[PDB]
Amino acid sequence: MIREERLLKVLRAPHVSEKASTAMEKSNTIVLKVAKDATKAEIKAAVQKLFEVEVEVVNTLVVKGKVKRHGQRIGRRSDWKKAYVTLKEGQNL
Amino acid sequence: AVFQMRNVD
Amino acid sequence: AVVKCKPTSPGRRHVVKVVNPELHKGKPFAPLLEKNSKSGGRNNNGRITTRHIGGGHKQAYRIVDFKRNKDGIPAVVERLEYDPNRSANIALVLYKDGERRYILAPKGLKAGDQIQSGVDAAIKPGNTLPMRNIPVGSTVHNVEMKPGKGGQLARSAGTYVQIVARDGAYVTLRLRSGEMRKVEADCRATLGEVGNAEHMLRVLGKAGAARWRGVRPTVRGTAMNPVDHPHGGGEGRNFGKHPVTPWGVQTKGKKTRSNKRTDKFIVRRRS
Amino acid sequence: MKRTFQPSVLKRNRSHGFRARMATKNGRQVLARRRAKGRARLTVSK
RNA sequence: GCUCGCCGGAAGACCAAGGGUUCCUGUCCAACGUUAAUCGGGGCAGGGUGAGUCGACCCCUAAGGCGAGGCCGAAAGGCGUAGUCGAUGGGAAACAGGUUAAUAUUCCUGUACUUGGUGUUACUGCGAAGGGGGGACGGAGAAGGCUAUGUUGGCCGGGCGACGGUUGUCCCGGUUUAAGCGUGUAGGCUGGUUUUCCAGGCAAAUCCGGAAAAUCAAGGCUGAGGCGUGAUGACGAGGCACUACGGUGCUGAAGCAACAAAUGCCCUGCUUCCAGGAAAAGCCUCUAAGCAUCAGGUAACAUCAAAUCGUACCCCAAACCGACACAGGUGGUCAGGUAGAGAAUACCAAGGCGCUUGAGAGAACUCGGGUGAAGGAACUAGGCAAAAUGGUGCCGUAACUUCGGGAGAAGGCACGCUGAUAUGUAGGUGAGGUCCCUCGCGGAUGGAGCUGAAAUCAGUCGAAGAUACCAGCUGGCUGCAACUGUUUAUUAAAAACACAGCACUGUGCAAACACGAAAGUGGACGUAUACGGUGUGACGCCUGCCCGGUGCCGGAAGGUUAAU
RNA sequence: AGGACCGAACCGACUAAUGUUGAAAAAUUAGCGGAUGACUUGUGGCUGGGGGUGAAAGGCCAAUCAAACCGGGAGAUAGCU
Repeated sequence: MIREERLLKVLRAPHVSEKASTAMEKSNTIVLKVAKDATKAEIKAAVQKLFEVEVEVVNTLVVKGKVKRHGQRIGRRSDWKKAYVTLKEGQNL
Repeated sequence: AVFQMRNVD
Repeated sequence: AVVKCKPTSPGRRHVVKVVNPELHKGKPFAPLLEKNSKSGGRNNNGRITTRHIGGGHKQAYRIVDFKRNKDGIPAVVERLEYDPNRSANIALVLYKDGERRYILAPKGLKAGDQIQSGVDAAIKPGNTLPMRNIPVGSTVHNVEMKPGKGGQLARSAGTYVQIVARDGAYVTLRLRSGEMRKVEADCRATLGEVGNAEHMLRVLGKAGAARWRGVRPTVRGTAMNPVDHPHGGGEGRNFGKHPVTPWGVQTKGKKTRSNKRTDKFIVRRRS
Repeated sequence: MKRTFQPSVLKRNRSHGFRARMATKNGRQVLARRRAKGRARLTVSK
């Protein structure tokens, strides 16, 4: 479990979006990108400690990187894992 | 399509 | 009691069913059932080692008590049952200990009969006892070729094997083929004969009748081609060539037998 | 008319996958030739 | 935006396969689009795929693959045991409403459910890789009982008609609600309980099985659907209200009955027939090696966990497969109204489209069609192609025959609408009332209401009433093949092939034969009433003669003769 | 009851027209045969080149089959153009 050092890398970067703001102002579910692996529990604990707020339930999904191309040469982007961390009544920032 | 057939004259 | 079919539509007119009313309709005694997947006539190599075999209805194998090892214990028939694998009907006898095993059915067999295997057993049909106890000339079937091996002989319906001689440790046997063959007296054998003598009467009656039997259509070699079969060509049927197997072995008038090791047991060739 | 090509990834990986190449020495020789030739794709998958 | 036109058993909708951001939005028009293009499945950028209970992963196994040792083979390698992998199979559990520009059984709202870990309490013999049970299965057929769904009536809301009528027996719309839980009906299957004994189920057994008794007659299992609950709600036509004119909040009436009814369910049933119809685990039980005040087992409550991966879009196509935005190909599932036997077909609902060049002119000729006076095959290799026949009920029907056929032979009549019989009949469905009940989802009695053909008589309209679509041309002689099928994918569907049957021949099982240098399999877990090969080709009448040549079998003296 | 009858789906491809640098490297249109079975089809395996398979056309084995395709011997040979 913790093993803080493993948990610290889970929260590489928040993923802001117009839908996520609606998710926060209504569903109170913060949205952010996570590690390519990890699990529903570590993502929860990462909010339980560093974000110092209680989690109601965690959700996960993986967005495939759209393929790009230039001339005969082609270039795929990179896959990344969006996460939906629902917050309780104790939500702050 | 080219076909085949024969030329038996 | 065969009943010829009425001529309602073609493929039905020539059919002759062989109904057997005394057979017990219903689901088979389940635990002794076991899988018998179709081979298709192919071997491990996947080559068709034997032609004209494939398709047909699925069949489930049933163990049969050839050895009849349970000597002394009285047995009683419960019910007759059909066997897809064999021309002979099978029967489910009940041993007094409650154990049940399938056995080939003698013509004299009926429900409730008290058949009993054993060296001391009385000479009545349906018993399976060693030939050393068997009187000369009695009808016999399910004869073991080896002591306790089972009983490969006379498994087919309507078959019977008379014992014309008993000189030495060996007892001579008269096969249904008419070929004579010595067999050791120690081997077990069933008295009487199997009752499915009507089995020859069936005539299928349609082109599709062989399809569920796993039989496949036969193509004559004269209709083929020289590259595929030695027979063929000639522009308009014809023939000319001496008849042969596709692999070239001479058909009609050539003994393929070559065992030598078992020649001692062969008192006489079949007639 | 039905085309000869009737794609199915499951048959594809089983018939022409890396594991099929490793199934026998003759298949390993294929990979050895593809490596000696130099190739972006030693096999095919995803 | 207002209309027209097409499909509507799809050209609608969904899943899988496969594709891999084509999905949504903003913006752009070089190239891509067989045209212009502000548009697009095109360029660029951003956004989008939310799972304990959908599926995969997972447990189990089929045909098979691989394969510790082993067997075999110049080497490579081949075969194969114990094993392991292998779904197109089986194996625990989420349904309705709402929301987004795109995702919803995933989020939210409401009500739930399964399997384990842990804790408390109660009772108690618990325990396999083993035994048994269960899982666990065919074709066809017959109905019956029901639901999805539809029609009508009632109820509620709305409407008095652009032109003669329309406050009435009028018109329009709605009348929708699941899983779960309780109840265990229409039915289907089986006689239950208890005692004793046993050569069986590799060990054991309280279980299965077998054998003796006793006792009692309903004991149990399975099971749709209905009725309650879930639901004081939710949804809801239509209004009140702000309004980026693209919508958002609030409020919100009735929400029943009767009939019809499936290809869906009871049904893995029942009946019946040979062609006799997978495999293992989960599951229910049995003990052994063992623990035996424990651990465990069962039950009520509480708590925790249910991970990983797929989730957007296309799905009979513009995106899959066809080099194309190609008249081709692509499995399953959902099955509205009227007419009709019907999933045929016509017109329509929901819904999706008018198929990515148009505007004209109204020549030949060509393609797709309509009609044609007189003749009716005179055309032509040939009735090729068109034309024609076409439905239901009934009358009636030859030669010939293997007595099933031929046969729907052929050839005719009747067919619309309306009234009466009967203001809707025969039937079907079935409420109230009455009575019987070991009293339930009962039975009898009773007949309202609803639904509803078919027939007779009379009257009536058209040239035509199976009026459209849909929908056999028929007879006679004869060749060939018995027939049903199969065949040259892409010029030959046949007299060719197959065929049941008949005959010959090989084969005694470690069979002949066949694959394979071998090993090992197939034949066959079959046993001469079986199997292989060859020929012939249903059935009826039959099937003559020739062994010189050729082939083969049988015979063993002699002639001849290899290696040695 | 049926390798039974008529007839959609489904399967098959007998006739004729159109098409013949087609919309399509074999289709469309109007008819046709089978349609409870020797049926059809989804999914996944098995038989590998003098071999496979074949209700037998020497057909089919990835649009090619009286001997597939790929690479190699190989710049084979060619008294021929």
